[PDB]
Amino acid sequence: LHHSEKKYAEEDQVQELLKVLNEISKTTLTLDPRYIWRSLKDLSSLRNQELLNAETLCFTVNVLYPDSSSFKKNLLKFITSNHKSSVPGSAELRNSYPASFYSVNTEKKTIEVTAEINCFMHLLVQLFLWDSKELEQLVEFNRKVVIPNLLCYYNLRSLNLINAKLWFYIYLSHETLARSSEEINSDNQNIILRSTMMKFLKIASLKHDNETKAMLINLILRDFLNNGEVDSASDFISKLEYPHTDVSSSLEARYFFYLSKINAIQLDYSTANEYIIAAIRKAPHNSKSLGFLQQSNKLHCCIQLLMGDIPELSFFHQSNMQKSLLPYYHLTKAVKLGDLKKFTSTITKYKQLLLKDDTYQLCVRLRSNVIKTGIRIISLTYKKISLRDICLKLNLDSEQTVEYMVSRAIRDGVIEAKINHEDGFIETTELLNIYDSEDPQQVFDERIKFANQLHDEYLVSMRYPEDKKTQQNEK
Amino acid sequence: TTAAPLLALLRENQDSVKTYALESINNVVDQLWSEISNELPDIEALYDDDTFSDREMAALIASKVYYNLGEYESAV
Amino acid sequence: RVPNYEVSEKAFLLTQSKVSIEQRKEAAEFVLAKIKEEEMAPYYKYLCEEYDQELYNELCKKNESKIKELNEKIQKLEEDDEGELEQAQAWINLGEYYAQIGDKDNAEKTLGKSLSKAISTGAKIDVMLTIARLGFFYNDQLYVKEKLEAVNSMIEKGGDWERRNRYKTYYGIHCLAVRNFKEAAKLLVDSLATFTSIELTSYESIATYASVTGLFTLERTDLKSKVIDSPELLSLISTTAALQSISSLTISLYASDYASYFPYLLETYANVLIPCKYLNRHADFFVREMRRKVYAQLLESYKTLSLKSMASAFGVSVAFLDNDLGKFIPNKQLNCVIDRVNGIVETNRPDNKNAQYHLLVKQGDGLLTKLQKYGAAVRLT
Amino acid sequence: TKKKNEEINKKSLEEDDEFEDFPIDTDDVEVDDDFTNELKAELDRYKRENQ
Amino acid sequence: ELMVIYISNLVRSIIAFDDLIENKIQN
Amino acid sequence: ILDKIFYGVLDQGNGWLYVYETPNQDATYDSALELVGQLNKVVDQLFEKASVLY
Amino acid sequence: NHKLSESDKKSKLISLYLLNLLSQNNTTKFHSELQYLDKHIKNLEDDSLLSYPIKLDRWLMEGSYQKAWDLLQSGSQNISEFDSFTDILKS
Repeated sequence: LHHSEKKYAEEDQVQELLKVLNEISKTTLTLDPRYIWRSLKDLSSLRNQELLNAETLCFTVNVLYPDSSSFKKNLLKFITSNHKSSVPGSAELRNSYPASFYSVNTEKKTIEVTAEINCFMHLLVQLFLWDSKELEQLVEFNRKVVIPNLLCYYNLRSLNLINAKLWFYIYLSHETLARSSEEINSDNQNIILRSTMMKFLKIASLKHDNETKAMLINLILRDFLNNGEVDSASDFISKLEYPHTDVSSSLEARYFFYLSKINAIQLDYSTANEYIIAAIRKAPHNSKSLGFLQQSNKLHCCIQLLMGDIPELSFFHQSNMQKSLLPYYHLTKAVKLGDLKKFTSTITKYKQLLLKDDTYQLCVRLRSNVIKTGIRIISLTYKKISLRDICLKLNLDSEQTVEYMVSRAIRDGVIEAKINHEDGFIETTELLNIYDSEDPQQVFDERIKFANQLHDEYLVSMRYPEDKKTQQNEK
Repeated sequence: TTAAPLLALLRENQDSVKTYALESINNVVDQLWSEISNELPDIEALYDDDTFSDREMAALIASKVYYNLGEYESAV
Repeated sequence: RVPNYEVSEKAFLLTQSKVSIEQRKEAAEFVLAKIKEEEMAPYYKYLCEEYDQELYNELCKKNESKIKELNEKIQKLEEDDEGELEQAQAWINLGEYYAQIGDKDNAEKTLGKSLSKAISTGAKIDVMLTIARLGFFYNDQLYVKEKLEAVNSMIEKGGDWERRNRYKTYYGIHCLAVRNFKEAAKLLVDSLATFTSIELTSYESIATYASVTGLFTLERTDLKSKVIDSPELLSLISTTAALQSISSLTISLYASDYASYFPYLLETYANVLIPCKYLNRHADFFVREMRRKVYAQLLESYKTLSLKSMASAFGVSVAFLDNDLGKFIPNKQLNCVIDRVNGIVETNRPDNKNAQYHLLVKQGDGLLTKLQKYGAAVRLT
Repeated sequence: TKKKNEEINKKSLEEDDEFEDFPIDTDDVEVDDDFTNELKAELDRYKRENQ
Repeated sequence: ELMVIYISNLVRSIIAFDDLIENKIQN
Repeated sequence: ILDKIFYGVLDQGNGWLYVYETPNQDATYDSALELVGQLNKVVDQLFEKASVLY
Repeated sequence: NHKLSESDKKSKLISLYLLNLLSQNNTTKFHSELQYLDKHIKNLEDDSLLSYPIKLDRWLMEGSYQKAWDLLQSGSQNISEFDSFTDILKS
């Protein structure tokens, strides 16, 4: 029962380990262990429940333990001290093979093999802690211990890839406990958390690890918005060291989401549009990605209303995520028709939903767009239209008030109109024949460059597998 | 905590306040640097002037920030 | 098979309260006898809410009579030697009864067995179609769709020309049933040319549908040839009321009567669009187009109009017309503005160079996004 | 199996899904102009007669 | 051209793997 | 005008008839729509082909 | 602000800082500063004297110059140290 289960689960762990162990120590095959590690987290999360969970303790004992016996003890203590011959020496399956850590030599300290093993062991504890949902004591105990250990290491390109993943867990775990309960102690430790990412990012730029650079930047941009600091976020993005060389599309998609938010509040809805479209493209469409797609659609719709444009009606409809976007359709109806009352009623009703994501705050500003949008439409239908007509239609308070709103608009040039005070009408200036002017050329010049950039992307990537095969023997 | 108190103190004209501020920033320069990147041209001006006597320290701060950002050339 | 549609169409008028109370109760007289006669309780249960237990004793009796009759008939004709064919015909006969009481569930079962057995190749095609007919009875669009594929699977293997004529009309009803009329107008007018009816909904229906769909899709010149100068539609004259209303609307548009045009729109809506179950959905959708069309032609012919000339021709007031016009203008099928101040309706109608430029660049953006999509994935892999 | 580490971690920061919170808490835009038309025609007609 | 070359690489991976296993079995 | 043998414009708001005998715009753009039309289907096909990698 | 961050003074002092930025005529910053505050004043103070810079912004964004002038003119009632901004805003 217990003995069988502990050991069998442990067997699989060592097979996975051997593969990653062998590959890092024979040249730098850097990319290949990384693909294994992705698959590893998934396989491990599913494992843990089946075949007991003190399978990890056996593993600790079995190999060399420099601090990890104490860590594993601490976890065991937390959920009640468990006993079944779980005293050290319980497991020992090294047996003098150099691939399973030569038993005499390692212990004497005539050879060291602990380095990379320790980083991996830690990876299993953070994963398992998070799995189980052991918070409070352990969360602080864990951060306290892992950060000085990496900073005592001088981490290879390979070892850089491993610790990019502990970093993820360090950030999330501090957040969940904070969200669970507010306390000043949570607040003191928050300052500690920012400072550690900033010190490490410089180290990781010098090793130029595409994995490591990517993970850290996504976390930091997120932290900053949560504390609302505009200023720090703009400086942090200026550098743009955020790679696109090899990193996953999931990593990028996060990166693009944050930029959209950031640019939107700074009043650039032009560039926010491009980012938010770009964030959807990179993201895979998966169920495991559903949370991201759901937040992405919502942000897209807010940007289109901030610009002054109505997004496609069909977006909200044809979605199978249509239920969440119930608040979005009511906002879209109110904006397009210029109904002053409707708009205010909508945001009262869906307020608490909207407050969750702090889209409430954007919607206070979307009050302005109700009016802006409606005037653009009235002007496109009716070229010369007395100021008197406009007010009657959309119940605007007076001729003096609407004149001024229109006046403001055409400074920023959205309406593309002009007021003729003396004659009492507002006259749209549009006339077409912009094909004759130089503007299509500017447009088309860019479109050529985009195709060329496609070709290059094709060419470079294409040759990288072929190298492998020519070098490999073939039948 | 934030750099906002720290910034505020540079501005105070009185000599002793500016000097104290330099020490304060220096502690947290390695810990936090992205927030005072904005305000680099001021730290630089203090280094230029030859009224300060912790003048050597003022340039040290500029240098430290610049290496963390990754503009290594500006640092050296 | 035949009555199942007859019932429901009557029942629809009873259901609606949009219909006049006089008409409602005409329908009530007619349907009530047939509920009892064809024993229609499973379907009737839905509608009764939705607008005797004897019907049921009858159901159950009928169920059992018809149910038992057919049962032991097959037990008889398993024995009597002809194992592929006579069991098949007897199994069909159970399904005939199921189809009679408007329970589609039980129909599918018995006709399933019929198919298993290997019989005349024509016969099978007839059965598949019968199942697709049941989709029109429930008027579930989703039911008709799935089934019509099985029919189309066997049609061309069968290479039946004869039941190939039926295919057209049924597929007419799917495309009619749906909003998309571009496929519907073509299909339904071809079936006026060739009609083959073996247990099929009247020929009258086909006339009504061609006329509507003709109007929506076709341009001016092709409307004349295919609808106005249809020989069948003219030869059948306007007999039935539904057919009559649409015919008056068609002539006026083409003869460029403007005064009676708007009253015929009101007429058509009262008497054509709303009685039909399939184009009840599309009543709103049809009208919006047709009001744009009278205008779209008129603006072609006129650089300027007054509001009073435009309004008055149709027989609507200036205030009403102006409002209707601002609804249609942002869809950009009219390409005109209304000068309030000068009181003229000026016509922009751009077919300039700049116009043709827009249409090709929107196609190019569609191709641009796809290239990025295939490439980026495949490069990572 | 390669993206899976990343997609699951990404999701965790949105927290839950929103999509299933929603039911617990709780002429694409145009309106059919036949109804409007009906009323209007009656109103025209009167004035027209007495013109 | 991007895809076709990839297709070729994909088959060849299998060709080379199979060499290694078969050399082991034979020996 | 609808038939189309003189295709011009009538002014209700005044009383002029303007005649335009201008036949038709660019073949160039038209045949360009056809080439783009083919290409949209073609890329999806290729992508179908390219799925042995997946 | 001490004891995690209440005091009646908190509402009054914020209102005067935000009004400064509208008088420097940087809306860009008005929004940037507002972002920071948002988490800490969601409904804690809600809008109090805080409403004075908030309405003003809203009306210039709409582009209601009329309505804006009206608020300032009526703003002479509440002059207490707020006139330090009121005068700038006229011009």
